[PDB]
Parts: sequence; structure tokens; C-alpha cells
Amino acid sequence: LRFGEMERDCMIAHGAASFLKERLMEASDAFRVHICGICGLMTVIAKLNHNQFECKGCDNKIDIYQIHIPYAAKLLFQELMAMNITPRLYTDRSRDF
Amino acid sequence: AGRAALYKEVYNVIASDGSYVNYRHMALLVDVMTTQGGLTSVTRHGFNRSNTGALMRCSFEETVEILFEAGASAELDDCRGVSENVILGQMAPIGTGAFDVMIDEESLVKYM
Amino acid sequence: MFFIKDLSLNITLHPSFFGPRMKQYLKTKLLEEVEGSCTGKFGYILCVLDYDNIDIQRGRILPTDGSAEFNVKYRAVVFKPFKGEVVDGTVVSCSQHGFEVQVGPMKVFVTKHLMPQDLTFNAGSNPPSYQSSEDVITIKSRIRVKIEGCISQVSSIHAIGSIKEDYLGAI
Amino acid sequence: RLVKALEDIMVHYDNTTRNSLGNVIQFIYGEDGMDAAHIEKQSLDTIGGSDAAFEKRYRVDLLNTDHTLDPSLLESGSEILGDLKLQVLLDEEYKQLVKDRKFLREVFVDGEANWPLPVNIRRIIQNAQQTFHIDHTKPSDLTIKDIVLGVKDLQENLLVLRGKNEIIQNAQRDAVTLFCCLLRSRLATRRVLQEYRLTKQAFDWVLSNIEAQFLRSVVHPGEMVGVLAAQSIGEPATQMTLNTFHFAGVASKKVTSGVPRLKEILNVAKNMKTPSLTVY
Amino acid sequence: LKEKAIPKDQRATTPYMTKYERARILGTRALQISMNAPVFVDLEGETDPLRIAMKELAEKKIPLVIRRYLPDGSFEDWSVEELIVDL
Amino acid sequence: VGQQYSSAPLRTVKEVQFGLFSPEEVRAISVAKIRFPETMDETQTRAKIGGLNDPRLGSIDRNLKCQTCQEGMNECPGHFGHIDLAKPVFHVGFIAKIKKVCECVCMHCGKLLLDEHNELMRQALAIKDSKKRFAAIWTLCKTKMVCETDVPSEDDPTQLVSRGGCGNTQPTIRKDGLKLVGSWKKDRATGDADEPELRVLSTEEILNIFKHISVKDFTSLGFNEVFSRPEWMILTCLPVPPPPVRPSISFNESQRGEDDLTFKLADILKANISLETLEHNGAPHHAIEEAESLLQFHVATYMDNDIAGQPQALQKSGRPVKSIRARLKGKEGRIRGNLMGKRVDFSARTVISGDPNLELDQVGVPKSIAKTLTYPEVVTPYNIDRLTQLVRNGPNEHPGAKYVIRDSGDRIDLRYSKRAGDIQLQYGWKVERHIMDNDPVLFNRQPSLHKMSMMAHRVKVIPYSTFRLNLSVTSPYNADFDGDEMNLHVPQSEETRAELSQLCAVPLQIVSPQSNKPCMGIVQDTLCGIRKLTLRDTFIELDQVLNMLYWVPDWDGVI
Amino acid sequence: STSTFQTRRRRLKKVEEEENAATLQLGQEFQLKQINHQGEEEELIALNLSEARLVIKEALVERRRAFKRSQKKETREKELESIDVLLEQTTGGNNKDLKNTMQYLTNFSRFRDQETVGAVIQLLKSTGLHPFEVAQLGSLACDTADEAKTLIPSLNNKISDDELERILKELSNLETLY
RNA sequence: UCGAGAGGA
DNA sequence: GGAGTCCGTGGAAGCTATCAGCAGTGCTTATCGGTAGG
DNA sequence: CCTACCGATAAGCAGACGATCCTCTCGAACCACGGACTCC
Ligand SMILES: [Mg+2]
Ligand SMILES: [Mg+2]
Ligand SMILES: [Zn+2]
Ligand SMILES: [Zn+2]
Ligand SMILES: [Zn+2]
Repeated sequence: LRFGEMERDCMIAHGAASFLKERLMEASDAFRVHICGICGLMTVIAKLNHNQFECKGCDNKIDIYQIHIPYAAKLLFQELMAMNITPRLYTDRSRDF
Repeated sequence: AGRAALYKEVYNVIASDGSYVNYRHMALLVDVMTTQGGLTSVTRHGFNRSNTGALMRCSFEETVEILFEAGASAELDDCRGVSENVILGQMAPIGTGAFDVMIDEESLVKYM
Repeated sequence: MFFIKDLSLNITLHPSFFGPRMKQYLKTKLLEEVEGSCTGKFGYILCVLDYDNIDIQRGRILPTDGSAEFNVKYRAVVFKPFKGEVVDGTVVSCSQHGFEVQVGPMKVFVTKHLMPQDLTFNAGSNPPSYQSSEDVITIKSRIRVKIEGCISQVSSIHAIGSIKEDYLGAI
Repeated sequence: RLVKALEDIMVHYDNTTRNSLGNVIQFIYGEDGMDAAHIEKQSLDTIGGSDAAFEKRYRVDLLNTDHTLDPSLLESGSEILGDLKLQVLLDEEYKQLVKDRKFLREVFVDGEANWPLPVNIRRIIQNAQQTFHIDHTKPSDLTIKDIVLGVKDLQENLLVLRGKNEIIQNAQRDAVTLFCCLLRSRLATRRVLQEYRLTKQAFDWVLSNIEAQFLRSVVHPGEMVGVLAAQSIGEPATQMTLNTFHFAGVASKKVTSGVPRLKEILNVAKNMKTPSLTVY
Repeated sequence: LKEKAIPKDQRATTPYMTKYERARILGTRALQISMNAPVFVDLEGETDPLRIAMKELAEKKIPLVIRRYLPDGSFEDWSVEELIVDL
Repeated sequence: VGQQYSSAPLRTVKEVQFGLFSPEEVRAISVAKIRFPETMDETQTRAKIGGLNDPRLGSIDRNLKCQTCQEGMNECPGHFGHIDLAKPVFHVGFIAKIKKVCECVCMHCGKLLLDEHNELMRQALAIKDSKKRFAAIWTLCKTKMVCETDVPSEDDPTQLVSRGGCGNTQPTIRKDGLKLVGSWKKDRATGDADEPELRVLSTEEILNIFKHISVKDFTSLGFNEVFSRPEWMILTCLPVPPPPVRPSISFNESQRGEDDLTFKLADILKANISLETLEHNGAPHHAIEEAESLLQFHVATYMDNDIAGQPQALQKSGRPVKSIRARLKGKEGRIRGNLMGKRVDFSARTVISGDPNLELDQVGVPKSIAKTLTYPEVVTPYNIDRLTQLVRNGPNEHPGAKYVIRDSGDRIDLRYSKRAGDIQLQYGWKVERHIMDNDPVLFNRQPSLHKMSMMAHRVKVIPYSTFRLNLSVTSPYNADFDGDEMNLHVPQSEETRAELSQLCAVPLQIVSPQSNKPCMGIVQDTLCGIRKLTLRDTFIELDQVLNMLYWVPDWDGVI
Repeated sequence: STSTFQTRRRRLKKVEEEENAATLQLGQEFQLKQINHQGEEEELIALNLSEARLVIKEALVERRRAFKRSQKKETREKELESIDVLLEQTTGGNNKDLKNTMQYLTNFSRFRDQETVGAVIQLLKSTGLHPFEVAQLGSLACDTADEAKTLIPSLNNKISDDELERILKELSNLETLY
């Protein structure tokens, strides 16, 4: 069944941030991906046995962060990557505001 | 005076057919359109062209047009929004997600 | 050579361990992983200092699971080497190529060419030896090595040290 | 369009209607900061009526033979007569009631008294008469000092914004205003005994039941407010029968109303349709 | 920037527990009990963990602290015992 | 999770920085060469050539491979490659952003047309904005089309002093499809009599001017030092998407069935390979431009085929190609269709029916729907005996289980399994169990217009294939039973269930904050009969009065 | 993964910095003036094999005291066997590295008694030199000023040749017996 | 799967 | 002793026949009267 | 009383947007060269 915008807007209105997040991850897309903390890109070559996590272009096997995000977001950032757009996913806060 | 007139016209349309919608709701969108400097259109170019992070605005019509301008001007989405957390698949800061909860050892030993 | 670093570690804890005997359990999980580890950023982690009074703060109980993400602020001793640092250790391995030196938890290898020209290996001697006059390098023989190069490798730092210089050699 | 423009908008932990970016839209949600569900259309008796019946029903006069309170209502009705120090407070009470009428008439110029306000005091007084079975024959346990001061002490307990500075203290006084105007209207020293017949036991319960209902009535930080408003205005538009007609018998002929008018209001929109101004 | 954090003294937030806090405190506690977390209150033959999470709120034996974030970043750590339950 | 443990930390993405791909970083990031434009067979043999598809990236036909990392179809997220473009080319999106920069920053030197010395330039640069500062810089440098060297006469007494470099005349630029041309004036009683001179402005020329643009000219025009350098708006090296972005799909066994972008990328390689040999071999000058404008078009229509007012680009058979821009365009396209709203699991839908004997918050879930939907219950001392009895009842005796999850990730489908009859059931194991009565669940009626329409409903599992509901709760949804269908979402966690029962409950949403009045009432037979009953005219005798009192569930027992 | 203490910022890729050499060009994490968990800007904590040996001995003697509190409700070769026992009680057999370091630290320790280490630290951490140079002086035995300047090349200009010899002569008198 | 068409509260 | 129909391989199509917007004023570019300073 | 310059209001002309969810069924893709093998 579709949990579109109309469906999301109602769960927002209520304030149930986790039920909406559950329908938007556990009950749907949900994908774990490794990203390089130095740049913020998905350039990491995640080997989950030999542990050669190295990001080609940065040398690091330490500043790498796995993340649970929807498979559609992963695809969207890869589509943006195909059109030369760099959506650097930054785990670290740098402006406070 | 402009927003007081704006509200007078927004209310009168709801007053025309079916009483009613509480002051707080219309005074809100009226205050949204006027706490900008002057007037704000509720269109692809009015409210959508704002101080907000690129991912919240790209969800409304100008999608690839906004995603290109995000990169072209080196924009940084603050990830403080309803929409940008929906895309990220994380518990957004909405109602229940607008506060964090931790556990306390001082309290944990206290209760046994 | 040895440094006291006041570094931290983020640990995620299962909801079932939210019982009075938790502070000690989180402290154990910290030294279970950190004490004995060897990072590139910090070198060999040898011992977690002061088990008493360790700053744990609070554990953010996560979004859809009940696990608490605790950040354990600690202080520990580290063995971080450098390309130039001179050290004195115990000779462990010895063969036609050269010899390995156990400087603390790190093994430092010296090639036949990195050591003096006027030494040479002696095959007809058990354990293997490196002679010259009355100075012999064998199974034990404590030596002084200058770390020419450092190798990061896994969670076990290695070095490619030299003993061919003034004030170097055997000790 | 409404829901997308008002997604970010939510009530914050400092009673402020901000958004994602952090800009202030409203300093207090819907100017009062009350959860819209906890509200009923209540009538302000100070604004409605002639000046003679307002002077008759509210003015308390211990220094008069006919304008005083009869000792069948108050326990100490005869020992309160001619008191200069106690009439100072009954002058203070009626002088704040005369201010309410003149201030309320400046706000609600059309005359309309029935306004949506929290805490149904109309029912609390109705419930005190049933929960305590108070009779009209026997006089009350309270005195003038117990009513006029208790009503004044209740106004301090009706908090909305938590504050210690000149701004938040005034923001708090500005936040209550209309509600504490209804409170002075409903809990006037004369009215408490003349119509309700309230004992000290039942009145002290009424003062706490009003603040308990009022403190419950405050908005919840996290209420999606903008999202809620966008839905609450976009929903009636779906069932909006009648486009450009109505009135009957004012201004005979067309006037853009309903959804066509609503498009102009949201688009903004330098187009005629019905630009008919009004001259007085 | 330097930890901000408003102390347990001088706080501009409501002393009452917000309906979202109540639901998060109950939802998580019921989830933790369901995930085998140790129970502090004396159980009265409760097969449902929310029946327990609700009973734990009555005796106030929940060891949780709510970090209520302000719009400027600064936060106030309110312990579940401090927060009153009118609602 | 995407299945399996990782020795890397997981953290909330607190912010996202946008920029442009540096062709220097793409050549280092890349894992593939992409020499062969062919998409299938080793080298006309079997399983994709090391040119297009899996040279050193994303796996294909049931194989793990993925450049020695393996992981498999569901784990391997694909790896980006690189395509070396024979001649640099513009990005379709930044067409006027390149054009306006050319019109602002003067060419021949790579320096700004105007400077701080101009009073209006100070009035324009005063805002520390990004695009609103550039908005005035675009209109200001648009005119005064000529570079300068010595200009201050009214700030320094009379004599003028140096500031800029070569004072060449900046031409006027306009659009002629993918390319832009400049018009040089001159004509003062010398060459070209009165008509101006036209020059073709190629990407290699524009790029050299953009390369010579200063770091302070970036900040003045709304560009970043390391994220959005204007030189990266022109593509020299193109990143190639992996199979998860543009899949092969697999048509039976010995057939292709490739994605639209695989055929579109091959068309870019075909256009690039012609330029690769034309530039190297005998160069016919005005024959390389006849193919360079086609590579420019291919790299352009691969990103945008919507696109400009003049070209189209069709893939024969007669229909067009689906661009990346059109792929992630609004209304059921990546953002709205898959991120801002999506299809979900643990969801039911059937024709709705009313019920006088249902509770206000209650919902009549069909017997089959509860058996088709499963909630994951964790094995605790509070259930076990309950869970073992559900497990034993299995997937067909209503209160049962479909799968049982072990200590490790191992599903035990009871419908199949050799141990379905046995199973000891250890603590902490999960039991995907059939929906039970009084289980808080989301009940939804499209379109979800207001806070209501999506409420929590006490479950009552009933016979007859129909979504039953209370009669008075017909108002929050606005629907009647003239063939209406309704949605459902069974929550999978103990927390999201409490987020429904202690937040979205039907009685919790009894009063509308829209109008401050309630949003549920007594209607139809319940209201039509209440008028006929509440009268001085009608009374009820002893026989009917005792049944009248008995029907009340909270009756005191006192006549 | 740990990666903490001195962090921020990583402004895209980065050039690496410089090689880790004995020219006091220490790691990008081991700065002369670093931070603390309390907040203060504390100077780099670098210790010699005698100082660091009595710190692990201090941390493991005070570990067993706390580990067994919860359980309720001198001489060269004897130092080798007593440490070997202490390592098995306070830590499990799995920790191979700590055992290899403690055997090395005791066999090469210049000062065995804590009384002498106080005067050594007062003699060295005073001179006005980098804590790593001090961590190498108290660790490595040196008789000649030219021997200490070549083995510790960070000195040369940093200290006078004559004044360094006065320090070196004091350590031979402060030296312990094995 | 894509595209076109058809139907529903 | 030469065919049979096969299918990879290249293949972009071309000269027709006719065109602000459910909104409104969208934003960029030519002609044009007048200011006052040398 | 002229001209180096500076703001005034018209005549062209340019690009991405329009209920939510749902369900059902039909039929795909064709002109010339170079030469491969199997199949008759
Ligand atoms: Mg921003
Ligand atoms: Mg209907
Ligand atoms: Zn990287
Ligand atoms: Zn892979
Ligand atoms: Zn120039």
C-alpha cells in the first residue's frame, strides 16, 4: 500500500516521528551504506570480512561511517553524482545555528 | 496593516461557506507570508525561493532546478527540517523526535 | 616514546543490561576492546589508566531500538613510534637476511645492509649469530636501533630500523 | 502548497512558533499559546449590557444602606458595612472591572461577547453547586478579603511562558489579558455571592480547578501547528460549494468568493476579479 | 558552542511532561521491557510491556533524562521524576 | 539494516554539503576505464566486457564478484567509474550560470569587469549573501562591456591610477542551442565597416578563462573555494553510474533488456570515440566541430532531455530517452515517488462496512488479513507459553506464527520447515505472529486531508472479507459504505505501537482543533431514532425496558 | 573504532601534513600543547621507560584493589615474577601486547624506585625542552654530551653542550642498581 | 517492465 | 557445386504541415524625454 | 545653448508546473552493405 505525501502529512500533524520513520524505513526501503567521513561521499569500498574498508581517493580505513538510510536516498545521491553534483553527507556539525 | 487585511480576506472565504477555522490557523499562514519583509506568494517562486536548505525546497516543484543551484552556489542543507530527515530516513525533530532521551546511572542504581 | 593520551570511545549497550551492575560492565567493554588494541592515529594501546572515576556521562537511547549509545571518556598509555626515534630492545629473530628486535610490543627489523658492512652473518653457529671481534648478536643480545622507517600494518606497528651509525650498535 | 509552505512550522520549548531554519513566525502560538482543542465559545458579561445594570450587578458598596451586601449571603455582612480599608479593595475590584469594559470595547468593537476561550468557568460554577450542594438560604464561610485577594492570587498562578525578565514577564501579562478579563468578569466579589452563593471550601476548590484546567490548556512543544493549519484550511476548501456569487441583499451582483478567490489570496496576484473598495 | 547546556537551576521550560515526552518515555520503556530490559517497579502479573511502562510512570521508577532542545541549540536535561503528569 | 555486521560506527547525518565533482577527484575516485562501449559478453563471449559494465564495479548475474569485495546484489551498492571526454563540454543545468559569469568576469585575462573602486560595486558587494549578491554583480558587469586599467578621477584629485590588466572589449553573448557566441564591436572607420565581428566560443576557451578566474572572484560571484569552482561547471571527465543506478534487468537467460541510461551512455562513448581518432589523425578543422557539438549534445541529453526549446533526442523505435533529470523529476519520480512518500510493507486494504455493535475506536479486521499480517514479538518471560502456542497453531489456525527468528539472522518459515512441529523457542528470539485482538494499528482513508483520516484502531478479528468500523467514526474519515475501500498499516515495534495508542487514538482525536468543536457525533439511525425516543409522547413498558438496560455495557444493575 | 581526543576539521581530502620524524615533527594527533577531558589546554604527556613503567604498575596495583572491592558484596628478578602474576589477575590472557611491554619496560628501566624518579622528572622537566626529548633522555643511557646530541638530534641548538654534560653526570649518580 | 488506454469511492 | 533466407550490423529523419496560457505578467532587451554641466 | 550621460515606459520572447489512493487489460522493434555459419 502507498504511504505517499497525504499519508506522511497526517503522521507529521500528529507528532509521531518514529511511526512515520518506521513506515519510511523498516516497512519500506532501509539500506546500510559506508561513507567516508573525510569527504562525505559514498566512495568507500566496504569489505565486511577482510576489513579493507579503504576509500579510493582518501587512503583512510578509520574515518568511515556506516549509515541506515532509505535505498531511494542512496540512489538519489548516486543520480546526483552522475550529474556532477556532490551531496557530501556530513555526520559532523560545523555551523551550530 | 497589510497582514491584518490579509487575514480579513483569508477568514472571509472560510466564513463564506462553513463556520469555522480557529483564528490561530489563518493568523499563522498570514504571519508566515508577512514575517518575510512584505508579501510572500504561496507558489513555486514565492515561499519556495527562501533561506531554507536545498532538500526541503527541492521536494516542491523546482526539484532538479533547485538541486543544481544547491551545488552551483555550494549550499549546505542544515538537516534541521521535516523534509530533509524524511529523505535521510531518520527520526525527524517532529513532536516525539524534537527531544532526546538518555539513561542515568545515578537513577539506575537508586531504583535497583 | 610512551604517551599518556586522554581519549574517548563510543559504545552501544543492549537494553537488557540496564541493571545496577552496568557502570562496571560498560567499563569492562571499554578495556575489552581498547586495552590491547593498536590504532594508527594513536599507536599501541597498552593499559587503560585509573579504573576508578571514569567519565561515562549518559547514553542516548537510540531511535527505533532500545540500545543506549554511551561515550566513555578515558585516559590510557600509548606506544607511538617515529621515523628517526632511537630505541634499545631485545633481539628475538635472527637469519641470513637480518634480525628482529622486540622493542616493547613492537618488532623492529634490521636488514644485513642496514647494519654495518664490517659485521657479516655466521651460519655455522646455533643459535644464529652476527660476529665481528668480541661483539656477537644471538638469541638474546640487547641492541640499540634507530627507527629509519615505520610500518602501520593491521593493529601491529612494525619498523625498519638501522644500527650502522655512531653511538648505535649493541648495548 | 499550504502544507509544503507550513511543513517546518512547529511550537518550540520556549513557547515560540518557529520552524526548521529557526526564524520566529509567532512569539506565542495563535497569540494566546493554548492547545486549540481545549477551547469553548464563552460570553464576556463585562462587555454586554447597559451601564446601569453593570453598576447594579458588579459594584460593591460597604459605605451604603442599599448598595451593600445583605448578611444572608455573607457570614460577616453587618461587621463589614462602613469599612474604609475593605471598601478600598472593593473600589480596587470595581475600578479593574470598569477598565475591563472600556478595554474589551476597544478590542471587540462589533459588540460580540461570545468568544472562544479556554477553561469553562460556566460549568465549574455549575459543578461546584452540585459537587458541594450549596444552598441559597444559608450564608457563605468566606469574606470580602478571601474573594478579592484569592481571585488576584489565581491570576499569578495562570502561567503560559516561564520567565524572570522584563520581556517574558510582560509577554506573560500580554498572553493572559483576555482570559484574566473573563476571570474578573466571572469571579467578581458581588457575583460570587449574589448569583453563585459560594462557600470558602467550594471557592478554594474552584480557584485550583480553574488553574488546573488552564495549565492543561497550554500548547504542547512539538505540536506541528503549521502542518495542522495547512490541513485545517485546505480541508474546508475541498467541500467549498459556491464560487463567485453570495449576498443577497448587500451589493447586488457578483463578488469572487470560495476557491477562485482563494487562488488569488495564495498566488498574490495583481488581478482585478472584484477589487471593490469600501468608503465610510 | 562550548557544550551550551542550561543547568538544573534556571530553566524556561514547562514543569509538566509534554504528551510527546509521555509517549516517547512510554514507547521506549515498553520497547526496552519487550527487549528484556530489567523492570524497577513490582510487577502485578503484567504480560504486556506497555501495561508495565505505564505502571513504571505511576511509581516514577524510570531512570530516564529528557534532553529538551531549544531553537538556539542549548538544552535542559529534565529527569522524568521532575516532570509532573497532568495532561 | 542491509544484512550483516560492520566494524564501522553508525551516526545521524547532521548536515549535507552540496558542490560539484572535480574532474581531478573523479579520475582518482574511479574504479573503471570504460574503453569498450559494448554492454554484454566478455569480448563477444559471455558475462559483460571490461569496458561498459563490471570492469571493476557492481555485480550482475547471481555473481558476487564486485571488484574482489563480493558482497552480492543485495549489499553491493555499485561503484562509480570515469569517462575521459576528448574535449571539455558544458553542464546542461549550468548553462546561463556559465553565460552570466562570461558576461560578468572579463575574458583575455580572467579578471572581473568591475572592482571595489566603483561606488555601486561597493553597494552591490555589501551583502554577504550568495545569489542575491551575484544578482546585482550580474546586472552591473552586464554593461560597460570592456576591461579597464586606469579609472579613479573623483576620489584621487585628477590623475588616474592602475588597477586591472589588458583592457580588451568584452563581447555580447546569446544562445544558439548548446553553444554561445560573442560579438566584438571595433568598426570605428577601420575593419568590417559597420557590422560587428562574431567568434565561436568553444569550451576549451571558456574553461581557460574560468581557470584564470581569481579565488576572490569566486566569493564575489557566489562560488566556493573547494566545492563549486566555476571550472567544474564544464565537464572534462564524466562519472559513470554503476548497475544499481542503470540495471541490466536480465531478459530470460540469453537476452539483454538493458536500462535507458546504458544505451544513452554507449551513445556518449560512440560520440567520444569518433573525436578520440579525429583529433589524433588528420584534423579537418571544420569537421571535428561537426562531431564535438554531437558529443556536447549526448553528454547534455544524458542529463537533460526535457531540455531546451530547440532539440529533442529520440531513441528509435520512435519514442524518446529517459534522462537523469526526468528520472528524479517531481510527482512519482524519485523525490515524491520514492523519498517523500512510498509503497510500504505490513499494509492491508478492503471494502469498508459500518457496525452498531463495534466500539468507537474498534476496527473489524477480516480473519484472513490478521493471518496474512505479522507483528514481530520478542521472546520474554511475559509471553513464551503464549508464543509457543501461537507457533504450534502455525500459519493456518488463526492465532499463529509465520516465521520465527533465531538468536542469529535465521528465519524459520513454519509453512515449510522440517522443525515447524518442534522448536524449543529461546529468549530474545523474534516471533512474526498473526495479528491479535486489541492491537493498536493505523486505519487510513484516502485522501488524508487533515490530522484525522489516519487514526489508531482497536483490532477485532472477524469473519467475512470486509474492513468493518464503528458508525460514529464515519465523520473523521468523511467516507460512507457505497463501495469505499480503506488502507491499514500494522506497526512492527512496541514503541511505534505506543506512539499510536498514546497519540493517534480515535477517542484521543475526539475534538477538532480546526474549529475548537468535536469532530465525531451521533448520526443516521442513531440520531433519527434519538428524536423519536426523547419525547413526552413515547414510553417503554417493563418487557422492553429490562432489555434496554441490559444492552448498556457499564450498567450499574439498578433499575 | 575510537578516533577521538583532538578532532576537527577535515576540509576535503587534505594533503596529509608531514612525515613523523625525530625533528619534533610528531603525529598530527600528538601536539606540544593539546586538550583535556576536563577542558583545559594541558601540555603533551610524554614519559620515559622508568616513568611509564611505574604508571602501568600504579594503574594495575589500583585496578586489583577496585576489582576485588566489588568482589565483597625493590629487587631485580622478583619484580619480573610479581608483574607476571599481576598481569594475569587484572587482565585476561588475551592481552598479548601489555605482557610484552611490561617484560621489556622492567628489563631496561633506568630507575626502579619511585623516590629517584621524582628527582629525575624534577631534573629533566625543568631544563626547558620538549616532553618527548625528556621521554628519550630518561629512557636512553648517555655518557657523552655528543652521544646525547646524536641519539636525540632534536637538541643540538636547543641546549648548550657544557650544561647538557652536567645533567648527564647527575643521571649516573641518580641511576639505580639491578 | 515501460508506454498508451480503461475503470472506481 | 552452388544457393537459401539468415541476422548481425549499422541507422538516427525529413520534408512536411502549421505556433505569452488555468493563466497575468513571466523576466531581458530596444527606443526615448529630459537632467544640468562645460 | 549644445553633448556626455541616466534614469524613464513599451516590443519581443522564454521554461517548469496542475486531487489522493486504488484497480483492471492490450500489444512490442525496420531501410541497405559485408560475409559467417550452418543447413539443404
Ligand atoms: Mg541553509
Ligand atoms: Mg466518500
Ligand atoms: Zn573519500
Ligand atoms: Zn560492492
Ligand atoms: Zn581583461
